[PDB]
Amino acid sequence: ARGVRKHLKRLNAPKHWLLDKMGGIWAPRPTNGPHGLRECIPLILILRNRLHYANTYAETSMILQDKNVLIDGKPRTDPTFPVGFMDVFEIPKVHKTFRVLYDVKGRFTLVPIQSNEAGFKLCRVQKIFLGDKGMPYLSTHDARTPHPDIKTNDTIKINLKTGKIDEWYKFDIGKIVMVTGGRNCGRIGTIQAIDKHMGSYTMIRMKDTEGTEFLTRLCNVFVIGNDSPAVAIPTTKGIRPDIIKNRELRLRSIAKR
Amino acid sequence: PRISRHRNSSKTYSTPKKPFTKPRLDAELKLCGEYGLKCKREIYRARYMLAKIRRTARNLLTLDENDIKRRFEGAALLRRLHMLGILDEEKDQLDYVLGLRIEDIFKRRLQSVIVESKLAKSVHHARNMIKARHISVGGQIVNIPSYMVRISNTSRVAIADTSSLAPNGKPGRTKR
Amino acid sequence: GITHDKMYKRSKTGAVQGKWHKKRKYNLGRQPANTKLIVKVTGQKISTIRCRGGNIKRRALRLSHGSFAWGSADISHKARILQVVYNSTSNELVRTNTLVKGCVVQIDSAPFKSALSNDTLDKEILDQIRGDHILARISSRPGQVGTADGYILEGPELLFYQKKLAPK
Amino acid sequence: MQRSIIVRRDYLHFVQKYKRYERRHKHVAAHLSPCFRVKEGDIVTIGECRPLSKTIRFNVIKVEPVSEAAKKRFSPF
Amino acid sequence: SGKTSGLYTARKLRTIRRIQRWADKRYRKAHLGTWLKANPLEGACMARGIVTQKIGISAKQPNSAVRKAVRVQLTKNSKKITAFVPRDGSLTYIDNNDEVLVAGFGRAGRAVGDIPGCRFKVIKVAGIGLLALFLRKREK
Amino acid sequence: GIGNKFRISCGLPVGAVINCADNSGAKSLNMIAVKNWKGHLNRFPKASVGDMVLITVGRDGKPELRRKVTPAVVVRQRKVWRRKDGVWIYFQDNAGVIINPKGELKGSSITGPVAKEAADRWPKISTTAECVH
RNA sequence: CAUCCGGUCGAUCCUGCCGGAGCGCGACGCUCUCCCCAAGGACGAAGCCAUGCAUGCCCGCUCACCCGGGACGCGGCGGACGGCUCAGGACAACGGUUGCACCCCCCGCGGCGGUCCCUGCUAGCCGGACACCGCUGGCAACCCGGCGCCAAGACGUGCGCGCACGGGCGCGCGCCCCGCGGGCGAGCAGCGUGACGCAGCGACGGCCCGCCCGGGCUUCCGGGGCAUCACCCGGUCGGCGCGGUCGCGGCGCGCCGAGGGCCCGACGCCUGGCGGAGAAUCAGGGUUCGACUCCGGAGAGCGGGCCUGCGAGACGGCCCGCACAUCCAAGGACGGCAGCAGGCGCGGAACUUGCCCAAUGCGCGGCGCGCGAGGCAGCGACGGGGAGCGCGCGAGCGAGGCGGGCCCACAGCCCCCGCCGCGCAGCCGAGGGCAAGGUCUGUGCCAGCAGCCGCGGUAAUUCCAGCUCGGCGAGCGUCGCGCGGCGCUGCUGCAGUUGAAACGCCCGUAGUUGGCCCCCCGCCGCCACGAGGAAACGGGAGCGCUCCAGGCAGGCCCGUUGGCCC
Repeated sequence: ARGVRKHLKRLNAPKHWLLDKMGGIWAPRPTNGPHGLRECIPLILILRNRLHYANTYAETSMILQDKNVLIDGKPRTDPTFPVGFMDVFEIPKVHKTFRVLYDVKGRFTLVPIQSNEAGFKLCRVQKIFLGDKGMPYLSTHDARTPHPDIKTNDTIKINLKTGKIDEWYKFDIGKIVMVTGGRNCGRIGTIQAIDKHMGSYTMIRMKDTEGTEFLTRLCNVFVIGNDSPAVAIPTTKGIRPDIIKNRELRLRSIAKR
Repeated sequence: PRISRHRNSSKTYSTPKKPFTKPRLDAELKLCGEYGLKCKREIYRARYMLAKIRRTARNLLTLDENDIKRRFEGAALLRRLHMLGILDEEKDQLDYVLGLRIEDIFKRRLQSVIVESKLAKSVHHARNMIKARHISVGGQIVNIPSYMVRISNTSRVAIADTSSLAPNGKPGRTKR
Repeated sequence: GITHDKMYKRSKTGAVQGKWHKKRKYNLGRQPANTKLIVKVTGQKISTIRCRGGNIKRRALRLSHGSFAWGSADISHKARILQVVYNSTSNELVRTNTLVKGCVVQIDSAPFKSALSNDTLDKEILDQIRGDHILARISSRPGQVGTADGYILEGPELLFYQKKLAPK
Repeated sequence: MQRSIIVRRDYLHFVQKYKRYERRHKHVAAHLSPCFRVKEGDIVTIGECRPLSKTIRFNVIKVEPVSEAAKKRFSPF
Repeated sequence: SGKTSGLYTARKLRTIRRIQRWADKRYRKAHLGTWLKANPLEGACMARGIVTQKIGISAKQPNSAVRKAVRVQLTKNSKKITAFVPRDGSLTYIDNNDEVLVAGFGRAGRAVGDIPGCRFKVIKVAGIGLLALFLRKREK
Repeated sequence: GIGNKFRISCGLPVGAVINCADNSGAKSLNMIAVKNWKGHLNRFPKASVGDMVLITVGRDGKPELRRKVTPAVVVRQRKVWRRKDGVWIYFQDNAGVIINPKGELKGSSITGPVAKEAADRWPKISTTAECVH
């Protein structure tokens, strides 16, 4: 069909961005880069709509036209540059630091973190490639590209300062793990089991802290600390609040309103 | 293209399958006379919503008591009716919802709540007064006679702060 | 307008297929560049053709010479390249002297004559090395890669092939 | 065909307007190695392959014979 | 009759319905496509036309009257329609070969009432609806 | 026609069916007669290149043109003719182009080579013809 | 979300269909007091088009200019995205599900980064070679000529480390098989070893790698009618050797065989055939429709054929064949509104040659413009929703008008203010079905009415009028169609003695259906439970748009929400 599309309609946009159906024919489109289109959120919305800092979409481009915002410790200014999972985003004018995390419903959330938390970044290890003239290399969930005793699915704690391997979270049963994709995004649990089937789509079984054994695909699994979260968890601890527990919260919110 | 197409609309008024039934027709004239309704379309909107709410209770009936969906929907459906003041506050059961009649929807009318407050002492005068916006629901002047006041706002509904009774300025014949 | 699109082919049931589209650029095909053996060299013009994604391919159309390897002794050297002997698909292509992988060719023995001094290095290549021409087949796609390297025929392919062309 | 067999794939299709299943048959072309000796009425375990020919995208990975001809019986294996 | 009811008889049930669904005259008229090709008003609510002649039709007995009608040639299919001009004395409003819009009598291609052979009836003449002319809401 | 013509050997007599150069949708034109022909007794009317001929479109031709005597112009002839410059010229096939009584051509395009004599006589033929030989 | 009534007779009970009764969505007639919301030349013409507009943005060089204000050309990026419309296309498209160990992919993001030379070097870093612009000129126009001169982060050349290096090579694991990796479910990689090529990029380091965003294909299942279509196909079906392509493949070619399909409907034909997300109607099951919003396809009068590019077999590129045109000085030139307005043809049927990029995006580069994308207004009874035409004894507006406030790219409209204050209805009927005159006029089987049964033949409950009354309501009538009705299509759930209908009879192949019986597993089917795969949409939580149809808002806040299901 001719060439690559460079537009994303509002109805086409993923549900997680939560862009209002009316008021806009089309949502912004991410750029090819560290994260994927449905695996990332736009930087313009994070400031313009989520934080409400920019009154118009254009006046979000103005804010980063002059350097003022950083992703993963790098200026990374482009307005629609993809900002995805475990990203160290910091507004130095606001003097605030936010990991981009997944909410229990599944939408992305900016959660404030300590400078020590800003010091390290979490990214999953994709399959090791053997290219670049035989030098072993492995890619991340953020596409960044080694230590020999490492496998795929494990999470490396890249510093973003050293830009090198630090604490490697090996993929084994019982590590406290996050779910990146599927219906139960944001939920945190130790991996009870794995059934490979020696074909494809290895099954994933996850015992949560409360004893509910949630499940997902093995690709969509993120390690979050070999032992302990080793990150600033948003205050939900992936407890999976139920629809009625969500109605309680909403009704008390209205009471406070 | 044109998000005007994306905006939606719904049929809130249902005509009778049998159009001419003399007993039903006369009863509708009684309702129209007693509750000061403008046309039988007015009644149809109320009849439609009585039906759907009762149907929702019947859908909940085929669910087990305390089913996650049954409890969530059951709480909400009961809550809205007593929140508007339509259903008995204490009962809060599906069986009590099944007995609701359009008279309850008619009682929720702002123009209805005025004849009980003795402000216009006539549904037809209440309708007239609401048109001139001489009745205000708690700091909100209302030109529409079907405000559907929620139970708490019955205390709030009163003559408007704008010139009328205890006048801000000169109202009506005093003005003219 | 050459295409490899399957739309123009009939189905397994021998049924005509409705043409839902005009020929598309991605399914395009290009003229077979028939690499031609120069024969006596007393010219190697190799074309370069733009591909999909701005890639490049080298099209040999006339060439002589090219790298060859004696697998049995594992010695590899450039060779002059003599006439094509056998095409396995056509008897006309051999006489035309078009070059395509799988076409068996004669080669000069002068670069590889250095092994005549050595002894017991097989017997078949020993007699070809003594002779002016060595039996060898092409191992490179002359048209797509733009080079026509080959392996000197050794053992069974040489046995069957010699019987196929040389005796009368 | 030489170095090729036709695999009949029996299968059921459910109709919802009438809650009954209609029997269907799909023939599939499979390239067979000489290591497989194949007779009609036998049951073969095919596998996916890059298209070998116009109608062949499947290769045989195992062949299971049956005594004589075991009738047919529409077996969705 | 067993109405073929087996777990594997689902092609037979489907086949029987598609073949025997054509027996119904109404389904046949609707989905054969014969009406669409043969309809003077082919998939149209109404059509423009010239009045071939103004000729009354004698009504079917018991009723006895000359119901004034106009033969009409359609612009779209050049087919001749017999259209009954309605109400009282409305034929006078029409002149021979005037523009006329004609709509079906309301029986979906069937004749309505005593008029013999009247699949359609006149709605508008030279841009003016015949009732509008009849009530004098809009004059000729 | 423009100017004074020069006598050239008249290849086509009456009855000569000639192929149609124009795309008007006629394939073969049957020559009924020659415009401007006072003839002697027994002499079939004869026409050369650049001569207007009343023709009738044949059965193969589109029906609208068929059944009407129509004017045409001979544009090519098999018979060799001598130009006053001593060039003896001939064409592979005899051909005609259907033209109104005024000079305008019924067909938008003229197919194949066209003779100079026709091109000089008819300005429209000269502009339409790709090659004048 | 489970409902009927009127019509065969002297009456009766049936079958049987006719007609009503409700809804949707288009025409059509008559009328509409506002406010809000809103479809809009798809409907056998993907017919044809006048006019204006729909893709530019920057300087990389600036010698003109003239203070970096900076044109003009070259240079880079984009013009393939976006808008439009369903013509084609019936194992196709399209959808879920797969595979690329058979692959291509600019920007961007995260990394690697030895580039042989004989040499020839200027590598303190080089050439020649042109636009622009002068200077003379053609042409009716279009469009360009020659001269002379000068530029570029343009282009051409060019040192540069033998784990130099793009490519393509020849050779490098194995012992019945099955279990460690840089690996994988799997001999895949990446190299060592011996040659060849001298690819890039290098005159401001990118060679290259991955991720990714799309493609290119591919697996499996779904995927219209017709038997007054029963036999089909012949690169068709396999294998083999080449080419060709980004790549697999009869994808093209030779060669070699004899296949591949089919009553489980092939092939052939037809289609006023885009497909799904969805829509309409509705107890349940069904039925019906998929122009248009979202997605995927396919096309830009019709066929072909192409270069540029990272990507187009591009038509707001080019080239040609075929139509049908326009300019014209007659020599020549130059097309494409299935973009947006607007014209015309046609049809029953469908809007302004309207205004702006400020949002909503996108293009171009850190410093702002381009966009008939989109927004905004105009028309606008497609339709949806909210109020009016009274009420009071004399109470009182909003519909309006006029200035504000405010809104808005600016207007406006709404709303809020002060003043001034003009309430303002129709369209079908009354014999029944089916609601509402055992009133007076005319007329006299005429005129007419009447979906249906019926009325009218000089005392019409049926017409033409008056009068009354009814039903709906700023809407009401009329026609076409879908659905329900209609269990009158019957899976649920129809009938065949006599209302329509058991083949005259029998064998019979496919097809379909097959007594019981073994508990204990293996494959079936089957059933439950997961996992993963866009929303809008339907439902639904929460929420006072003054009420509502709405919208995902809102509020002194779950980490405020926008769950959750489909």
